[PDB]
Amino acid sequence: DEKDGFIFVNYS
Amino acid sequence: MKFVYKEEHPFEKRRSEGEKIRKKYPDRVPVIVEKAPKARIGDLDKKKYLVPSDLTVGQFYFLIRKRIHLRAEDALFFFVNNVIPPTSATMGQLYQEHHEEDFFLYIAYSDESVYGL
Repeated sequence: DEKDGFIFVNYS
Repeated sequence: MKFVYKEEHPFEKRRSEGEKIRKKYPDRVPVIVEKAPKARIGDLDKKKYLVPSDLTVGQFYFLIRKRIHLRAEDALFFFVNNVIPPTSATMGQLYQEHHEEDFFLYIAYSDESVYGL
């Protein structure tokens, strides 16, 4: 989910 | 429209980061999302988001709404450059048209249909 300091936003 | 992230991260460091992240996760788009001044609604956990290019603005409303746990009756609006992007654009299109020279797209949200009341 949260890698490289970004929330990896999924369709969900 | 002031952004905290811009205020506290130097441009050229925002630019190296944005370049890396485009190159590293290309099918997603890097987005800074911050609450509009004087928005009366919930503040967001984090502000850096890597969003699928083919997500609609519409669909992104639902995701952000759910992240701040809005009340049903609460409104949510987005602002890129003081202007609302239409629900019917993709985040990828919004990114193409509206990303800055640091390779980020910047979006402010509010409960008012005007930045920033």
